[PDB]
Amino acid sequence: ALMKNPQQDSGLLSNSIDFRDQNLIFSNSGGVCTSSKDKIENYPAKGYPYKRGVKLSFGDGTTELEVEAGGGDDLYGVCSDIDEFSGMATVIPITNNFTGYLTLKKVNPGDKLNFNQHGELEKVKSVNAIALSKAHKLTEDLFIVLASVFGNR
Amino acid sequence: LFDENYYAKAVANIIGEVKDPIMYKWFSPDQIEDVDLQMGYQKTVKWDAFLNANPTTIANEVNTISTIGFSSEVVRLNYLKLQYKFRHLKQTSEKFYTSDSYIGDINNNLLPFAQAYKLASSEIIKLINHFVLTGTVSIQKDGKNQKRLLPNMYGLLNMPEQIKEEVASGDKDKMDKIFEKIEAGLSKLELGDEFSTPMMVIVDPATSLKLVKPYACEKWEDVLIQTIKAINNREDVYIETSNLLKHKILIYPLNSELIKFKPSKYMLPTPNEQVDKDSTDVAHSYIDFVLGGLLATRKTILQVNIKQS
Amino acid sequence: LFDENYYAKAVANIIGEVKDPIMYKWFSPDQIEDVDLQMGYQKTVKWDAFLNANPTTIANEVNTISTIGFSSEVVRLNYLKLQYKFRHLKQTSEKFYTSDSYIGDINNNLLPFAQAYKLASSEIIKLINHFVLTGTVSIQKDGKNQKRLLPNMYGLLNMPEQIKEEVASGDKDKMDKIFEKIEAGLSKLELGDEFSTPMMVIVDPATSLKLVKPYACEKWEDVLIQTIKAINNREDVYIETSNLLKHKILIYPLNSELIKFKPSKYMLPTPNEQVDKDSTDVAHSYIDFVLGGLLATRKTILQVNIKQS
Amino acid sequence: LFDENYYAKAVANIIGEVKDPIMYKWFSPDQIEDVDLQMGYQKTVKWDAFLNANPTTIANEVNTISTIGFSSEVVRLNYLKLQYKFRHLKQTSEKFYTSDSYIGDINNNLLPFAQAYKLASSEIIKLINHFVLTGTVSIQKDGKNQKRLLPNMYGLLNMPEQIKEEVASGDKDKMDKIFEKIEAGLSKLELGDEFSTPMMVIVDPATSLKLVKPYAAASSCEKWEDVLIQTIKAINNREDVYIETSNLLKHKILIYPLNSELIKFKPSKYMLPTPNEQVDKDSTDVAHSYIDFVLGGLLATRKTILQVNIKQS
Amino acid sequence: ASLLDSNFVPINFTEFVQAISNTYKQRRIQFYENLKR
Amino acid sequence: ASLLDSNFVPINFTEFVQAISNTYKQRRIQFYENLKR
Amino acid sequence: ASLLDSNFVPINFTEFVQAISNTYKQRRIQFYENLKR
Repeated sequence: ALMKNPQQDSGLLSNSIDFRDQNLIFSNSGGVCTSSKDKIENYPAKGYPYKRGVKLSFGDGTTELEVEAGGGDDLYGVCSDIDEFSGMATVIPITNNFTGYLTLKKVNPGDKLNFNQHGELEKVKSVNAIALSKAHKLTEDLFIVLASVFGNR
Repeated sequence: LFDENYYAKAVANIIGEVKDPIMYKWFSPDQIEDVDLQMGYQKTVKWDAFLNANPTTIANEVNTISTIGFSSEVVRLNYLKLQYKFRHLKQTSEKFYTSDSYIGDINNNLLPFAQAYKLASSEIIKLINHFVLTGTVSIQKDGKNQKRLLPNMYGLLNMPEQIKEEVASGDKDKMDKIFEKIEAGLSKLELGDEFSTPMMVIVDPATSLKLVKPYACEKWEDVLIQTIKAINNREDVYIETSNLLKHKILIYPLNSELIKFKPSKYMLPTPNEQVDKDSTDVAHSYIDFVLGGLLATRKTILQVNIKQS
Repeated sequence: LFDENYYAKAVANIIGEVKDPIMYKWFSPDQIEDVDLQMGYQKTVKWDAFLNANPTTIANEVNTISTIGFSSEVVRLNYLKLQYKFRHLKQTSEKFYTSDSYIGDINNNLLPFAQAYKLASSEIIKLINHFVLTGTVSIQKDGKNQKRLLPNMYGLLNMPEQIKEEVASGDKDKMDKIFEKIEAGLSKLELGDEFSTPMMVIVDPATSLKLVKPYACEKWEDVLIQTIKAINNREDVYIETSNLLKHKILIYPLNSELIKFKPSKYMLPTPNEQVDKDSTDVAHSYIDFVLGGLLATRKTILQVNIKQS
Repeated sequence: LFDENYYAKAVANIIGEVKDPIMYKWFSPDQIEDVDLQMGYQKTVKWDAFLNANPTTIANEVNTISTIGFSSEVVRLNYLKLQYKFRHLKQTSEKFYTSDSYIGDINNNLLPFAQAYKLASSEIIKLINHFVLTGTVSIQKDGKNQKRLLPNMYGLLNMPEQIKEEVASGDKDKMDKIFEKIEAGLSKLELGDEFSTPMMVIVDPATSLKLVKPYAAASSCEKWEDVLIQTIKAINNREDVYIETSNLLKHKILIYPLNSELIKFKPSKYMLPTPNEQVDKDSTDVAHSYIDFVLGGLLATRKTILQVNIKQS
Repeated sequence: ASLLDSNFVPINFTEFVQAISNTYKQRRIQFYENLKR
Repeated sequence: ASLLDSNFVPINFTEFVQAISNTYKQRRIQFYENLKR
Repeated sequence: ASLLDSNFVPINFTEFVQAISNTYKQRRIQFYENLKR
């Protein structure tokens, strides 16, 4: 559902016996092609911002700041992983380029993309994002796309 | 223990006469692996890896390399503990029943412990074979009055998420229509990268009688073997007949990467320590066995049912 | 080294659990010869001899004798080095994730180094097999988004200067037309004086299905085997099915004088010395492998393509 | 290792100079027990028994006997791993920063590894003591900008389902009103069958100063401290009562029993600061090190802690 | 601990049960070693 | 296996960490032995 | 020098890599010895 790797047991093993197109899953975290010099941060998670553009969020000040899904002019980075036990979201800052699969708003390679209010990717204005493939449907409402994010236009 | 426990001594001395289960012929040696459990569930985790992008050429300096991800899947298997009781002569009373070359009351159908245990174990083993083949527990020829079992406890015949084909009642005696359904199911099978494996076919006596007929100088059996060899990379196709089935055809690979049997190591009959004794010459003993443990991948078993009405 | 490098020790202890590549089944033992080159090119020189004239009869005195000449041919083979990166748990952190019957976070898909390395090596070996068969490198089922390769880096399917036959989309289901194209290609093959050799045929699953159909009580597979036996001095003819192929038929000899595989001895996956470490429990490792090395003579491979559209 | 890792050798040679945490004074020796875990949860099972009926008299021949049943409850505790980073001087570069009176770069605030580790460990231990007492993590005196923690991670002051008393703002100086609230809370305490146990009281410095005034006209030979001790002895079967002062508290009074059957502290065995193996290095003389510590593990039975809050505003 | 081992003498019923399980396992292995198809 | 014992010689960082934990536990026990309320 | 031998004690990473290559070659030879088409 709305989880990267839900804990669900079945009666049979799933039929995944091949080496092609086995990476088009929601649990595939991180980037497809990653550098050892990338800067990685963690923040408390408000909502479920997995695989979405995030923004800084502040409360009354009693508790420390957190991150929530959202883009536009508030874009602070991209959420690439979530630890559910601790509620911690892994964020790559917008000042660091990223290549991987991101949530797509319900597109062909080369198109320019930007983050909407919900942190999803949409076709084009102020963010350097290029689609590297077509849209993949994981669920009736869930679409992902391979995109390269390289800063602010 | 053997000095004190005569019944344990007798079980140890007569355990060898029991015949091997016939379910061992439906599996390869690598497919069967024991587990340590009597009742409950046990979660199995299957780990997989995948490629996220094309590999990276190592030329000059580069820091950004393509990655390999990992995935997991959890499957739960239920096990059930079952028991039977049988009457036998007490150890101290066998002398008063040792007749000429046979021991026991013919009139009262009383037997020594060793013979009674052997016969009961054989019957229980046949019941276990029926469960493994069908997934149901019944002692009737109709197959009714079935004992209710736990979920996640299936046999080869009722495994869910497999390729089910049904032959209509009007075509019950048309081998061409039956073979048409067989071809459709064989096409819908998904072996993936493990297709190069021996294949097993299990049929019922009427189906075998139909298979030995000429193909409308080649036989339907030869045609079926050729069709299966067309998908299993020209490897062995074994055909077996079971009287436990009725108008059913089962086709599945003998590959441990697709179908795995993980029985409890207490699955086969085992004596219970408790013995019921009184002032008479008749005692009672108990036999324990464990059911469950069949694991399969999705869309790897072809189950063809020929409806008779 | 094993006292300091736990990762090297674990690789040594788990290297034996990686299955052999299936590409070994497409070659004879004498056809494969390792070379020592990670990246770059290597030049192979093949020497030949020829008779300039009829031999000279030795009788009485003579000084003018017929001569034998020599020839040389140089072939260049390109090799490419490729790498992958994968994440895993750290050795000092494994004890905090050692659960019952398994080690690693199911929630975060984090595995110990040995298991992660084994799985990644298996996937990389599958990719290497796909390259050796098709000559391309891709991770998609469509076979698109291919990684650009160097010149003089070919597979069995895209080797140039070979016999290519094409079946039109209107005859895509006519086994007679497909066989006519196969006979034409077999006639155009040029084995020279090395014709007496075993032959290998590789087909896709759809063609495998079509081969078992009756010949129009003889099968198309039998007819094809007889046809190839007509040209290979009635040596052995092997038939293999690969899901890596789509509507393709490959026929080639198993003679080392015509086709030879000279892979780098580092072609199969090898761990890299560099391990990325930080203050957390997650570490990264790298796997290296080398592609290239197929050498063939002209007009000794038959490649039949059945157009679908 | 010590012939290869100078940082490990230095930590081993300087670990003894770090003072013990003050939280050890808030618990009895039997109440603290270590567990082997860094991050995750752990369940504890408590087993009880009960009588189903009156006992059976054994006379002549009897087959029917009264039975004894059993029951259980499960409690889950959460633990969290936390880490800090600090800069220091590389070991091989210390000779160029040595001085006649010290070692280190005063103008750039750079210390050798041993001294930097000692200071950082002391600060982290202070933070751990604050968490254990109050159940919150913050570096501000206001108590805002709190780190968000996991559920089932409580301190003595915020443990749920305890007795809470609130003294009004207008009576902040009236020790009689304070004692009225304390007596009400002590009446509402429920120690069950473990009441015969020593008791522990923790007060803020202002309340500690108020407790030495003569008991009120003022009474000679007796103080408010003696009155409080007698009142607590009225409920703990005349057992020992201990009083402690902590500047971490602020207008708070905390009373709880020192019995492991009621309150138990099961910290991780890695709770106190521990060096990490990773050391960042580069071409300069500045290196970075990391310190790890684990928080969590306070278990208490319900309605056994009295928390009195004297309101100022 | 197997009943096929003549020298084996169990101490208690638990060891007897383990011996029976090992005997069944060894018989299965022997059956697959003697099986021809 | 404690840092209090100078005879102890760790072989690796895991043993060193275990020694640190044991030293902390031993110091706590020593504190409670020397405590006088 | 192959990883199969328990007597083999690699001195450095290069020797370890050479041992891996030798092990792969030996497994290939063994596969062809046990192959029966």
